[PDB]
Amino acid sequence: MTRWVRGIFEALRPLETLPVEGLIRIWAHEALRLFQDRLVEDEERRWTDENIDTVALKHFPNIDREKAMSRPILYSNWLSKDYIPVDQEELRDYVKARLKVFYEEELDVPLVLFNEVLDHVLRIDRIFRQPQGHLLLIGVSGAGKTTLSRFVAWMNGLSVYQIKVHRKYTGEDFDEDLRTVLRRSGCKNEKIAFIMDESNVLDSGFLERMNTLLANGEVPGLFEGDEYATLMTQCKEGAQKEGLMLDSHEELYKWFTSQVIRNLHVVFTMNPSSEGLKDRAATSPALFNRCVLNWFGDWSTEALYQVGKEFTSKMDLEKPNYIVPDYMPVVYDKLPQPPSHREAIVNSCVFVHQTLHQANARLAKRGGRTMAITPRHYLDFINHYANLFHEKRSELEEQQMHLNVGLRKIKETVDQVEELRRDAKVNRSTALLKSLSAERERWEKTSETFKNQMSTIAGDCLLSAAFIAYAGYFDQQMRQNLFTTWSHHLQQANIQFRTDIARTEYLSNADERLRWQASSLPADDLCTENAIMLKRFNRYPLIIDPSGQATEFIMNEYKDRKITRTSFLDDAFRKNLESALRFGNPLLVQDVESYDPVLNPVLNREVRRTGGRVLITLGDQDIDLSPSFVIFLSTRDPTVEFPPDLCSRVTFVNFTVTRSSLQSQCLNEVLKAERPDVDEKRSDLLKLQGEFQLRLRQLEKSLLQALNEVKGRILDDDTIITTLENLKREAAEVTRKVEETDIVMQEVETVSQQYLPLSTACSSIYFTMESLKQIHFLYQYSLQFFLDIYHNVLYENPNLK
Amino acid sequence: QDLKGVWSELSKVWEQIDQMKEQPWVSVQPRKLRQNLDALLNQLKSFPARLRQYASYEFVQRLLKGYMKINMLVIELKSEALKDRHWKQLMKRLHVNWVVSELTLGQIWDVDLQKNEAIVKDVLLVAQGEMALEEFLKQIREVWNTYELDLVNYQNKCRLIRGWDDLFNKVKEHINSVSAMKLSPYYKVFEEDALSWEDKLNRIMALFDVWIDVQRRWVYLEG
Ligand SMILES: Nc1ncnc2c1ncn2[C@@H]1O[C@H](COP(=O)(O)OP(=O)(O)O)[C@@H](O)[C@H]1O
Repeated sequence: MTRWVRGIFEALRPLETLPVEGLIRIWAHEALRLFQDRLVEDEERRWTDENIDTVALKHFPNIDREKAMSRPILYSNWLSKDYIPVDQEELRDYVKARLKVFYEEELDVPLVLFNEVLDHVLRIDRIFRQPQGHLLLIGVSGAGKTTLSRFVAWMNGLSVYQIKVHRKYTGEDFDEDLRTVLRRSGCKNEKIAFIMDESNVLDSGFLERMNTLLANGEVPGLFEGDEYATLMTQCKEGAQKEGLMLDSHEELYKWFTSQVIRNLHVVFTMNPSSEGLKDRAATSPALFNRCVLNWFGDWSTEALYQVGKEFTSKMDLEKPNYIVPDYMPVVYDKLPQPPSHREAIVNSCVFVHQTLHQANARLAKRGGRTMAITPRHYLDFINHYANLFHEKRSELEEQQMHLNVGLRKIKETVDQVEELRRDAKVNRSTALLKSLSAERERWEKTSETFKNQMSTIAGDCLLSAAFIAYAGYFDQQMRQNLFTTWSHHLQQANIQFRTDIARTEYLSNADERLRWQASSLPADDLCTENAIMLKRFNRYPLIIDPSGQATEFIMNEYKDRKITRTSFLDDAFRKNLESALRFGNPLLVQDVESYDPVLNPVLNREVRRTGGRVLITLGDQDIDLSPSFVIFLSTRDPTVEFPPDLCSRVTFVNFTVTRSSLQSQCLNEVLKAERPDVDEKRSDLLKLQGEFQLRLRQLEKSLLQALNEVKGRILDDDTIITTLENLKREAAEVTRKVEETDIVMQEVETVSQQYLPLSTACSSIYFTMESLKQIHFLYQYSLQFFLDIYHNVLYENPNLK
Repeated sequence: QDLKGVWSELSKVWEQIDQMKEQPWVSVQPRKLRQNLDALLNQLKSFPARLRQYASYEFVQRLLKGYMKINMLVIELKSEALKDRHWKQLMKRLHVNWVVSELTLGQIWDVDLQKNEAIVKDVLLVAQGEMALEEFLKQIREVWNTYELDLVNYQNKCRLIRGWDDLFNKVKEHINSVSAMKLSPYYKVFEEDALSWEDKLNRIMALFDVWIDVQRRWVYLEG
């Protein structure tokens, strides 16, 4: 309340004539900025918001409450001066201009200006423009804590300075860092933004010195001995610069203290955690008394919608034939009515984010293990969406161009064969002409199919990106549930996507799968999907596996690129890192549960491109970076819980076998070893989604290449039509497969349903054997053991003969 | 007439283009170049639509648009990692004959950077790798030309040496790094320097491994 009075007085000082409405407005603004700032959930936020007006109206009647309080309450001195209240849109335009200037200055990554981000920027700016204006941020990782703090510090001229933590980060290094920052702040009168994360705050040794620095205004005893004398010598120079000649050591020392208090703002960024925050309060009271609290957690639906809208400007997604569905599935209440395709797709993306929130909450309620979901995952998902959309559209356009070139070549060859007919040979020429015309009709049909795929591409890409980016940590059953929910939502919005889309086929091709199978990769569907995830990633993947097949597979895959092994526990970890980041080779890393926060710059992908050299800052040492560097983090323990900061910087690849994954594996093995015809029909059904199409395209490309060598010699026997008869029979086969796909899926479903109980029994038996360890330490069994029994049952069984 | 006026405006724009293309590439500032390009954009957009519909104006506008979209190509090229071996190599690939001392932005702007983006990016990545290796060599040179033994008195009878662990870790790190230098095919540059550093580091390793044993045995027997 004394800070309330201080803020009101500061607001009132430049102004000389105010109606009661302005005074009540300033009072309400300070109430918003002091009380509701530290609130966490939404219910108490609305409670405080309504009780402010309740109190204001009850204690101040006869005043127009419309002007006295406006719902978008905002105060700043950026527009004009004297802390005049400003409207949302004018300050939005100003911050857009200043953030553009920032873009040209640093941090080229774009930012999206919703209401929450602008409110946080205003709050941080208000806190900075205050003596001893220390600040603490509590909000989910990736909500925009460090980014906004840096932006506001730069806009104020406050030079940012953050400490990089690593292993064996002794207290002496932190003391030296404080000595440096104090010298830069107080002695040279350079304002410093001192931004600390939670990784280096975990140790309580630094927290006591930080406590004293926050409370007293400066820690006693950080400078002692010769360094104390150097501080005195430089403080004499500082006092000389200010024309405040002082000689006695204590006098200039307290002047240095005043300079530090006036020219040092500390910003803390803590990941919200009730027990962690309670521990922080236990070890230090200054983080809640001398430090003002700002809370902002998950982005609101409006923020997510606007971020998606701005990040989805570049790709086309204009579909003029799109019709607004009746009962549009809407998670954003301000969605335009009627919406076009782009609004629908961005709303669908927001729905995907929200439904993964819901799925994680439901799984937590069930009692399972949950990984935190952050807006960084949303940004990675939108990046995956853009990348996959661009790649698939480019591939389809190239294929269409190739088809057009082939059609023109065929036209030229028909004209040439007509000219050669102008002059039993004539019968063969007529047969060739008829065959070429039939092939032309096949070309037109393939063009129609290409247009259909161009229609489908948007929804197919959305689902593919949503699966590859968000999911991965959950089991096969949960992944299928999420994919089905997303498909159902897209069906509600009439977004064109293939109903029988297969994730494995759409996001790869034949040769990549063959290469993976060449290495130690089982043909399990979960393994294929997670290999898909391993191939495409923006954040460096985190691999969990109780079996260890992952390490061998990824070692074999990158063996040609001199990949090497390193764990966290060894003392060679840092040097192996530096080697990997400087010489440009992949570095598989194991035992991630003992995570080293030194990887934070690596995972963040925050590089500095200055002076003809890219630099990545590992600890206190600047290291050059090589573009051909991919890092993979691995662990054997599957039930370990990760801090959400790491959870928001890596994508999860899960290899733990579950009651649904093992059931599917056993069922597939039963189909393969018991009904080979059903298995091969299922494989043909799976390969129909492009692989047959790709083989047909390659074969017709070979036909075009052979036809390029014509020179009149194409009429050697006047029947080169044997190759095109091969193409025609292949096309007839694939057309028959497409036509009868319904009976094929029906019979596959029936056979799979018939064979399901054996797979369920296999899963139950294996999990009982795994759980036999609790009865006695002796009863230990592996998955390979159960597979050995499984093979001894399926094959080399005398009874089945 | 209108054609004469648009021809005069085109001549003025071409003269400005020539004028700032006369700036040598050594003295060209990428940020100021981008600002000048944006200023020309504003000047061209100030022309009336009747003058803007002319084919020559559209050609110059799209040429400048190519210039801005390759401005980031120029920024990457305007580094210090290019050295001159990479520049000579890209001379050889692009089959263009220029003078390093007389190099200006005009000739490189005549060469289609957009058509040769793959080659330019490959050369840039090669330059970054070679600069990284040379920077590590500079770092190891500065840390081994400044490293000092942590001498300390011992019973006022001698001045022994401590800090064996940190020195051993440093030497092991450097020798592992120099052994890893043999891969990463960018190693085909600066070979004799790497071999000399590896040899001297192995000499340091052997000498100090013998030295620590001598020291411990001597102090034990002295006691
Ligand atoms: N309004 C926004 N628009 C676009 N991207 C944003 C926005 N806010 C944050 N981001 C992105 O999210 C990330 C936020 O990181 P941040 O939360 O500052 O890290 P930390 O959690 O360690 O403080 C940044 O990398 C930034 O690129």
